Parts: sequence; C-alpha cells; structure tokens
Amino acid sequence: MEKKICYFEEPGKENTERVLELVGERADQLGIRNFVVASVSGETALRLSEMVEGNIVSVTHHAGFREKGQLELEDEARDALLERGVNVYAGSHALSGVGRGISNRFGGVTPVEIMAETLRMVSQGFKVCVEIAIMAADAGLIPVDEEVIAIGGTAWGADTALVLTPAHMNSVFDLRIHEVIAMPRP
Amino acid sequence: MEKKICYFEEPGKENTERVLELVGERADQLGIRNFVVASVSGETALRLSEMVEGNIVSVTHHAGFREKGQLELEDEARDALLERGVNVYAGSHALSGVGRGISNRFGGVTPVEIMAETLRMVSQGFKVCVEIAIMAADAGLIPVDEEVIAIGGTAWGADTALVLTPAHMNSVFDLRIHEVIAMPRP
Amino acid sequence: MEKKICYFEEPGKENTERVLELVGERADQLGIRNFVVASVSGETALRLSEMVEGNIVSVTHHAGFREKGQLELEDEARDALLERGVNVYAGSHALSGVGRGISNRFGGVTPVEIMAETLRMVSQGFKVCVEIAIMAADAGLIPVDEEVIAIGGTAWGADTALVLTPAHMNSVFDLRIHEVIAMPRP
Amino acid sequence: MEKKICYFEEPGKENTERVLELVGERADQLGIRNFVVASVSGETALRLSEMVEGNIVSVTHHAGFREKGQLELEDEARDALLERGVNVYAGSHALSGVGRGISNRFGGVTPVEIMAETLRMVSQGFKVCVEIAIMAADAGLIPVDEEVIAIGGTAWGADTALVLTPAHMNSVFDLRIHEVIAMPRP
Amino acid sequence: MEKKICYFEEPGKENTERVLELVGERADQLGIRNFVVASVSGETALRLSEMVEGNIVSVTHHAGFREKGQLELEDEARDALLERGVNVYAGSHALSGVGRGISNRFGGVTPVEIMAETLRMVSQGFKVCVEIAIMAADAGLIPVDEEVIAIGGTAWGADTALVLTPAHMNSVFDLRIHEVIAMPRP
Amino acid sequence: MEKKICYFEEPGKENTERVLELVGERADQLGIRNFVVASVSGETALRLSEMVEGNIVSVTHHAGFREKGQLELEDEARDALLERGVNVYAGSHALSGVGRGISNRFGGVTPVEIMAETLRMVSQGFKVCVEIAIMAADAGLIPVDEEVIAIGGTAWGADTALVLTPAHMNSVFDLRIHEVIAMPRP
Ligand SMILES: Cc1cc2nc3c(=O)[nH]c(=O)nc-3n(C[C@H](O)[C@H](O)[C@H](O)COP(=O)(O)O)c2cc1C
Ligand SMILES: Cc1cc2nc3c(=O)[nH]c(=O)nc-3n(C[C@H](O)[C@H](O)[C@H](O)COP(=O)(O)O)c2cc1C
Ligand SMILES: Cc1cc2nc3c(=O)[nH]c(=O)nc-3n(C[C@H](O)[C@H](O)[C@H](O)COP(=O)(O)O)c2cc1C
Ligand SMILES: Cc1cc2nc3c(=O)[nH]c(=O)nc-3n(C[C@H](O)[C@H](O)[C@H](O)COP(=O)(O)O)c2cc1C
Ligand SMILES: Cc1cc2nc3c(=O)[nH]c(=O)nc-3n(C[C@H](O)[C@H](O)[C@H](O)COP(=O)(O)O)c2cc1C
Ligand SMILES: Cc1cc2nc3c(=O)[nH]c(=O)nc-3n(C[C@H](O)[C@H](O)[C@H](O)COP(=O)(O)O)c2cc1C
Ligand SMILES: [Mg+2]
Ligand SMILES: [Mg+2]
Ligand SMILES: [Mg+2]
Ligand SMILES: [Mg+2]
Ligand SMILES: [Mg+2]
Ligand SMILES: [Mg+2]
Ligand SMILES: [Mg+2]
Ligand SMILES: [Mg+2]
Repeated sequence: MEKKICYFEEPGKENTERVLELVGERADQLGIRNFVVASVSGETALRLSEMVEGNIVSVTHHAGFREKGQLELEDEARDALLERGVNVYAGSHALSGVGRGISNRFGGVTPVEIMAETLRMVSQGFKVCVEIAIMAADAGLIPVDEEVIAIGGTAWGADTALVLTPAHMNSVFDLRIHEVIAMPRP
Repeated sequence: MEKKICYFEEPGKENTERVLELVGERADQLGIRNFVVASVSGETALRLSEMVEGNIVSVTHHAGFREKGQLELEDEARDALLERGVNVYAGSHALSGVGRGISNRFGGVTPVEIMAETLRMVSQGFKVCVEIAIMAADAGLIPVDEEVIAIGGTAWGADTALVLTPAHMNSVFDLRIHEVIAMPRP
Repeated sequence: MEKKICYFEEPGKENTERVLELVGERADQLGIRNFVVASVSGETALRLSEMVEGNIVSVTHHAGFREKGQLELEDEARDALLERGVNVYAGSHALSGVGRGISNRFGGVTPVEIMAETLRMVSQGFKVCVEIAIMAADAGLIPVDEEVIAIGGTAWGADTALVLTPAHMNSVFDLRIHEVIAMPRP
Repeated sequence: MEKKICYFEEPGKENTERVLELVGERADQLGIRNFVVASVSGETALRLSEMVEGNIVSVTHHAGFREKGQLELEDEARDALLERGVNVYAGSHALSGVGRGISNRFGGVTPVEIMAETLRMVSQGFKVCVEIAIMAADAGLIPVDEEVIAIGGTAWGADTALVLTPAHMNSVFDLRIHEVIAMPRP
Repeated sequence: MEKKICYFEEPGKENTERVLELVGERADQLGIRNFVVASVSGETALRLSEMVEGNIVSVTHHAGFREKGQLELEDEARDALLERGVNVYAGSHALSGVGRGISNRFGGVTPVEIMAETLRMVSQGFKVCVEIAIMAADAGLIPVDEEVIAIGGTAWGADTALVLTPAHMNSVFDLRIHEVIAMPRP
Repeated sequence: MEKKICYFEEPGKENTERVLELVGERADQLGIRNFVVASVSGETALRLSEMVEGNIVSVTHHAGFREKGQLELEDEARDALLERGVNVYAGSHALSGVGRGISNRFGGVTPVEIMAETLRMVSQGFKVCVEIAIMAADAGLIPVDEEVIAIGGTAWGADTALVLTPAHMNSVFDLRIHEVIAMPRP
C-alpha cells in the first residue's frame, strides 16, 4: 500500500503540530489505540491527549538529567495529565542505560549507545521513538503484540512518529518498525 | 568505628523474616527517611510496608521477564501496595538492560552485565540491591544526595540488603555503598 | 513536504518491480543521478539500469560469503553489466567486516554488527541500504557529498530503497537518511 | 547467623593499625591457614607478618607501575619480607592487565577494568582485596578450595579486608566472597 | 628450512628496492604468482610489476582517508597500472573499518582495531600485509586457497613483505603467516 | 642486515633442539643476556640453562590450568632450576587474563584474547613469546629497555623464538618485536 509521509524541511519544535496531526489520521486509518510520547516538560503528551483517546504514555527524562537529583517534570503536570487518563513515566533511557555512566567516566561507548547513534542516522526523533517504545514495554505501560505509535522529536517538541511493535529489553531485537508517519529530512 | 551484621548458611526464601526483622531493626536503628526493595510479587514488600516510616518503594520484574507483556505485580497486589501508602515501580533492570537483549540475541555479554556478575560473587541478592537501587533513583523517587537503605534477596525471598548513597545512570559510578546489614555467606 | 511511500505487505523478490519504478520517479523528482544497488547475481542491477540513467554502482557479495575463495557474481553477469556502464564492485561487507570473522570464532558480537541488527528493526534492505552506501563511498564509487538513492532487499531482488547521503567508514555517523521511497512493513 | 565489622570515617594511612589489629583479631578469631595482602613497599605486610600463623603473602605493584622496569618492593625489604618467613609476589594486577594497556593507548575501558570500578563503589581498598586476592591464587600459592583472608587498603595503608574463597582467572566468577571485616564507610 | 630474512635498521621508503628484489627471489624459489601490494599513489605497485610476473593486485587507500569524498589514487596512475595488467582496488580498510568511524566519534577501540595495533608490534607494514591480504580476498582479487606474497611499508613505499595464505573476513583467524621475507627491526 | 631464519616444516616438540640451538648463536651474535622461556614441566628452561648463562626466567602455566587447585610444576624442578640460577615464575597469562574467565561463563571474547588470536596468525609460539615477555616484565624478572629472547612453542617443547623488547602491561603496545629466530611455517 501507498501512503503519505511528511518530511520536515528542518528538525525541531516548529514541526510539533503537523506530527500530532498525522498521528491522528494514521492512528484512525489503522485503529491504533496505543500512544507513546517523549515529553519532558509535558507540553506534548498534553497537546496529544486532547486530539486522541486510548492509552497515552508520557515518558519524561530520567531523574536528574540536567541537574542530578531533580527531574524536569513537576507533579504539577504529572497531574494535569494523570487527570486526562494519560500514564506518566520517568525511568532510565533504554538506549543509553548505565553504559552511559561508564562512558562518562572512561569515555568509550557501550553496545546500546551504538544502537542509539545508528538510529540517529535517520533523525533524533527516530531514535527516541524506539527508546520510549522499549521503556514502556518493560514498564508494562504498553503491548508487545500490537502495533503502536511512538512520538518523538529533536530536543523539544516533535518531528518524528512511528508505527511500530514494541519489544522488551531482553528481546529488544524483536522490535519491528512498520511505518514512518513523519520525520525530519536532514 | 563500628556496627553489626549477619550471615545466612544457605540461600533463599526462609530468610526474609530474619532478614526483614533484622533489616528493619538495623534500618530503624540507623534512622533514615528513604527506602527501596525487590519483590517480584509484592509479599516481601508487604511484610516490609508496616515496619518503616517515610518512603518505601517496591520495584518488580520488568514486564515480559517471563512472557511478553506480563508484569507480575498482580494488580490485586499493585492496588494493595500503592494503597498501603507506598510507591510502586516497574522498569528495565538497570544492570542488564537492552544489553541482555543483545546477549540473548548474540551470545556473550556487555559492560553493564559485567557488573551484575561481579556483584553476584558475594550474593545474587547482593547485586539486585544495586540494580533496583539504581532504577529507583532514576525514577525520580529516592535520593542520590542522602542515604537510602537497599534491600533485596535471592530466588524467592529477601536475604541481602545494604546502605548506600545510590546514584543515576549518567553518573553511575558515583554510587557509594556505606554499610552491610545481612547477606548469604556463600 | 508530503510525498508517497510504499509499504510492502511482505518482504521479498516480488516487490522488486515496484521499487525499481518508485526509484525512477523519485529520482526525476529530486534530480538524483547516483544509485548504489545490492545485486549478488546482478539481475536486480540489470533491471535498474534500464529505467534509470547516471552513475549506477552494483555491489555483490564478498568472495567467501558462501564458499571459501568463491565469488557469487558470475563473470558473465559482471561482463554484461560493465558492458552497460554499471560500475561493479565487491569487497568485505561494511556492517559486519572482520568483526564477523571474530564472532564466527568466539560467539558474541562486535560493535559494528550491532549497528546492523539495529538497522534491521526496519527491514533487511534498510540495513543493506546504508551498508552498501558506506562500501561504495569508501571504494570511491559514489560521493559522500550529495544525495544518492540506495536499493536493497531481502535475500533476493529488492524491497527497500532509501534517499540518503553516504559517508565514509571513518565518519560513518555522518551518514544521513533522508527519504524512504519504499520498505517492507513487517 | 551473625558476626562483627567496622567503619572508617575518612580513607587512608591512619587505619592500617586499627585495620591490622582488628583484621588480625577477627582473622585470628575466625581461624584459617592461608592469607594475602597489598603493600607496595612492604611495611603494612611487615606489621602483619608477626601476628598470624601459616601462609601470609605480600603482592606488590607490578614493575613499571611508576617507571619502566622498577618494582617497588625494595630488595632491602624483599629480603626482609621473604626472610620474615613469608612469600612475596609481583605480577600484573588481575583487574586491569593488558586491558589497562589498551585503555592507556586508546581511551576507554575493557571488561576486566569494568569490574575493578564496580568493586570500587564501596571502597578503593575493596577492589584490590579481590585483585591481589586473585593473583595470589593464580601463582599457585593460596587456595581456591578453602577460605582465605583478603586484606588491602586505600592510597597508602590497609583499610579494607574480607573473607572469600578466591578463584582463578579461567574460572574467575566462581569466586565467593564470605565475610566483611572492616572498610572505609564512604 | 633455513633461509634468509632481511632486518632493516630503520623503517621507510628507502628500503623499497631491497624488498622488491627480495620478493622476486623468494617468489621464484617458492613458485608464487600472486602478489598483493599496498600502494596509495601506485608508485610501489609500478616498480613491483617490472620484477615479478603473475597476478598483481595493488590496493590503495579508501576514499575519504584524507579528505571527504576524495580518492588519493590519481586517475592517471590507476590507468598506468591497469595498462600493465595490475588489478587495482580500493575499499574500506580491513583492520579498522567502520569500527574506526565509531572510535572517531566515541574514543575507545573496537575489537578489529586491536588486531591491528597487535600486528604493529612487529612493524607497520606487517599490519598492512595481513590487512591488504584480507581485503584482496574479499574482493575476490586473490585466493585464500594458496600462498601469496604480501607487501607493505611505513607510510611511503615498502619495508615489509610476508609469505602467507589469505583468508576472508568471515574466517579471518584462518589467515596463516608463513615466512617473513623482510621487516624493519625497530 | 641479512640473517638466517629457520621455518619448521611442522610445529611442535620435534623442533625443540634446533630452536634452542639458534637461540645460542643469535644471543651471542647479539650479546643478549636475557632469556624468557615458556616451560610448563620445566623440560625446556632446563635444556636451555645448560647451553647459555645470564638471566633465564622460566614461566609455567597459572595455578590450576589443567585441574583447578594444583599447578603443573613441582617444586621438585622449581629447585632443579632454582639451583641453576634460573628464575621461576607462575602467574596469570597476560594475553588471556580474567577476560578469559568471563568468556568462559558468557562465551564471548575480551580485547586481550583477541590480541592472542591475532598473534596466533603466525604461530602459537609466536603468541606465547609475547605473552611471557609481558608477564616477566611486570614481574620485574626482565628489562623493558633492553632486547631479550623469548622462547615458546606449540603445546610442549619449543618451535618459536623471538628477539624482542618487553613492555609492561600498562604500556603493552610499546612491546617491539625485532627478529624472528625460528618459527613453524604453517
Ligand atoms: C527518554 C527521553 C529520551 C530522549 N532523548 C532524546 C534524544 O536522544 N535526542 C533528542 O534530540 N531529544 C530527546 N528527547 C526529546 C524528545 O524527543 C522530545 O523533544 C521531548 O521530550 C518533548 O518534551 P516537551 O513536550 O517538553 O518539549 C528525549 C526525551 C525523553 C523523554
Ligand atoms: C528488578 C529485580 C531484579 C532481580 N534480580 C535478581 C537476580 O539477578 N538474582 C536473583 O537471584 N534474584 C533476583 N530478584 C529476586 C528478588 O530480589 C527476590 O527473589 C524476591 O524474593 C521476589 O519477591 P517475592 O518473594 O515477594 O515474590 C530480582 C527481582 C527484582 C524485582
Ligand atoms: C554486501 C551486501 C550485503 C547484503 N546483505 C543482506 C542482508 O543483510 N540481508 C538480506 O536479506 N540481503 C542482503 N543482501 C542481498 C540484497 O539485499 C538483495 O536481496 C539483492 O537483490 C541480491 O541480488 P540478486 O536479486 O541479483 O540476486 C546483501 C547484498 C550484498 C551485496
Ligand atoms: C596489586 C596492588 C593493587 C592496588 N590497587 C589499588 C587501587 O586500585 N586503589 C588504591 O587506592 N590502592 C591500591 N593499592 C594500594 C595498597 O593496597 C595500599 O595503599 C598499601 O597501603 C600500600 O602499601 P604500603 O602502605 O605498605 O606502602 C594497590 C596495591 C597493590 C599491591
Ligand atoms: C589499505 C592500506 C592501509 C595502509 N595502512 C598503513 C598503516 O597502517 N601504516 C603505514 O605505515 N602505512 C600504511 N599504508 C601505506 C603502505 O604501507 C605503503 O607505505 C605504501 O607504500 C604507500 O604507497 P606509495 O609509495 O605508492 O605511496 C597502507 C596502505 C593502504 C592501501
Ligand atoms: C604462560 C604460558 C602460556 C602458554 N600458552 C600457550 C598457548 O597459547 N598455546 C600453545 O600452543 N602453547 C602454550 N604454552 C606452551 C609453551 O609454548 C611451551 O610449549 C611449554 O610451556 C614448554 O613446557 P615443557 O618444557 O614442559 O614442554 C604456554 C605455556 C606457558 C608457560
Ligand atoms: Mg516543547
Ligand atoms: Mg533525516
Ligand atoms: Mg556473602
Ligand atoms: Mg518493517
Ligand atoms: Mg564502604
Ligand atoms: Mg620491528
Ligand atoms: Mg616437553
Ligand atoms: Mg606459521
């Protein structure tokens, strides 16, 4: 089958509305009731929870990513979303992990970090979609035998959306990517 | 200076009481306001809930640990736990991660998993104490800037537990374990 | 930039005709004259040459891929292609390399082989697409300057075609994936 | 069951006495016929020699640790040690090895060194206890089939020490640490 | 089998003439007609072709070795060689590969790059000798069946020549080094 | 300079006498008073100590290599050699190390083990010469700023001899190989 795909001329927040727009169509065009978003402030899971219904999992950065100790999400939004039925999750990025701490001391690269860099060959959002997909799968916040739409972007906002089948951390290479709804061309 | 500890003859189930009680006593005698433990069902964290004050938390097996998309913390028990007034988490085990995915796929081991296995030299329960310890910190729950008490066990119980100032994954090795309370001798 | 993208219900040689047609169109659309294509036997290379014009580079399997000291590409087929003006190349595979020799001897996985399994979560051709892009660049057979259309498939023929900018082995992570002309959905 | 241990406020030199004395007491109270320690000069093993019965041994810094081909165990002290009636060794540190060669050359870390760093979370002195522990066993000296007492320290002393049934390198992970005696809290 | 071996006091282009002469002799002696030679510019390849007969394969640097999208081998020099019957080849370097792209991005070392530093403890050419042997085999340019004379040097010209049996990338450790015709002693 | 080298038609013990014979000449032809042998039973360091004088370091397998616990060398020969002025050493093989234990559990390969396999491309003895060279350097049993002759072989006896400059474990890639006295051609 032939479907439309949107290539953002440039990566970034400028693109957040369109991405959420295609997510709506596709999701309905396919009957996907499972959504996984990368929202650190929450501005995205929110804008999405008011355009679709079903299962919205919002993943934010791990505790202390900008400044050790405190997490960039305030239970202030963790409620503005917990009200809308949106699941809220903070955990360790599955495509960095501890190998990240290591490489921070010693300065090399662990195997999963290479999975990330490779995925960033298409776009940054492309990589996070896969990452959050795994995170939620393992956190039991989403199915591993049903398609799902993961939403991500470059730094803030959204510019990448994928129709994919999550896989758990121990069966990570089972994760399949079915369709690319939107992505930054660069 | 000085303090006190204990040593199990053989590993297992039949120790969480002795562990718990003692882990509690010591836990209490030491005096802190932030905790963490490892129950794949919840029981062992059930017995714990009613003997401490502040922040208990019961990380469990990431979904799919046994069968794709099947966390074990029964919602009957999840409800129970959360209700008993104390936090619940499920995420990817900080000391294996996607790493275990690659290994399950290819047949060797990654850095991160090297660690679990080191720690295990002492006691299987020894490592989990660090594993779950780290996850908990990453979920924005427990501190990395004050002491916490780590409790865990081997196979089907809760035989080991320590005292450390856990840490995140991007600065992992900044983890400082401070005291041992109990552990299987072998 | 909304465009079309074909999702093949299943992977395989059957899709070839459609992907060769789709590349033609996208090439005219973007003004691309560089094509790198994985063709073990050369058949796929042959077809493509008849629908597209410019620099076509066909890379076959490395000698020894199936039998020690043996090249799968028949002398006749090579001759036929070179007669048409298609640069034909063969060399150790970019996303496995000597790292595979190592694993065939010791079992685990080397860093470069992980990049490939990671690319595979999209499709097999998706992985050959960047792989042959790297090989062709290093051979000096295609530019790492401008855009190129990369074509790959599952074992026989073709089912994946990408629009990308190659990069050399020493600067792999400088490889950019721009558009997915077609890909097997599974 | 149960036993006793201790906790240093800050790390160092000023503890080997307290350590030693106590490491001895406990060492004695526990009763065993095979020992091992970490003195880069020999002193700390001097103080030890006269307080135990059976097999003491004093592994030191591999030659070139400071300057090419310069072991530190002064022959004045080597003579002393060996004379005092108890074994002396010098070899490559079991938890870095050529690995550290590669890292010094390239800039990351190898499996083996991953371990040292894990162990160090507790105390720098914690790891050496395993390092020298393992070397000693490999030199045909101390047993892997009975308990041994491991003593070591941080910087310029002897602050940590354990009880384990060490192991070889070809079957390393079969190492079973059994008891803690003393250690720097941080 | 007592034979001669030349040890050059120092490495470099100066030794070329002697190694080209020595290979000639050893080739007659053993009845070898396969030669793989590292010649970036092609000069060295040119000389060799005039003293030896049979299949000569000259491998130059991969495109991008010095400047993005650039091949060091001049079109003129290639032409000259091919005019003489010397198979000329270029492709990503066998003992670094994409593993170098990775390190250039993250710093440590990949497994394949260690093989090279290890080969280098003999001389630089010693390392290019097996490296170009692997590349030529995978290109199907030389056999992994019989013996071949491999020629390499330090940056310019030649100072190392080996008698070996190539092997493919997937069976690297099947590469056999038989005789060292000449090598820089340092 | 042009020197003779012996290529054993086949690897093994059959070759032990010749190797020791060339060692004598070369050593004298060069003024090398430092010898490093790989002798597990001791049959070799012995046969050598009676044909040369200077510094003979005999290295045997690490404790329990065939059968954990006990070392293949009896203090019976450890004296028959300790009498002849020969230094006797048992330690952990520097080109295996702990990574060896790991790979024994998990089944992959660590970096140093790859250094070994690579070196075995020329001969097995070639590899051990480098290994024992390192072992002794670090054990302070030999110089790191003077040439030395390391002796090794395939399984038992000797068939490989190298004139090389040892390097310590932390500067391993400084080790230089100057001359190859004898080696098995296969
Ligand atoms: C687990 C997680 C992983 C992320 N990693 C990256 C990353 O690799 N690179 C990147 O450009 N953005 C990354 N992001 C950003 C997301 O793509 C997205 O821009 C952001 O979370 C949206 O938050 P906002 O709604 O507050 O803008 C990450 C954020 C999360 C939650
Ligand atoms: C994240 C997590 C990690 C664990 N890893 C291990 C492990 O590697 N080794 C082990 O033997 N037990 C492990 N456990 C087992 C538990 O610590 C322990 O068996 C517990 O008793 C199970 O809880 P339950 O008794 O309440 O069912 C792990 C459990 C959890 C939650
Ligand atoms: C270097 C290279 C690597 C390739 N690796 C794969 C692979 O990873 N997976 C796969 O399904 N096919 C792979 N192939 C096959 C191509 O994707 C493709 O199926 C091609 O059509 C074979 O050509 P043919 O139809 O002329 O026989 C690769 C081919 C080459 C030349
Ligand atoms: C093999 C060996 C390994 C060691 N590694 C470490 C290490 O990684 N961390 C550390 O801080 N001290 C290390 N040490 C230090 C000693 O355990 C300790 O400082 C000791 O006091 C020095 O002996 P001395 O006081 O008799 O001179 C090491 C020493 C030896 C012999
Ligand atoms: C793929 C390949 C890799 C090589 N890598 C090295 C290297 O590792 N070290 C080095 O000193 N020279 C290396 N070279 C250069 C050759 O060893 C050699 O010096 C050659 O003479 C250059 O040829 P020229 O005299 O025609 O310019 C390599 C050359 C190629 C083609
Ligand atoms: C540290 C050490 C490393 C060795 N590793 C190998 C090896 O990698 N492969 C091999 O074929 N022989 C190996 N050997 C064997 C030696 O090359 C040599 O044959 C033997 O030690 C001579 O002992 P013998 O005099 O009792 O026969 C090793 C022995 C020692 C001492
Ligand atoms: Mg935003
Ligand atoms: Mg892009
Ligand atoms: Mg224990
Ligand atoms: Mg797909
Ligand atoms: Mg401590
Ligand atoms: Mg040399
Ligand atoms: Mg023998
Ligand atoms: Mg040989």
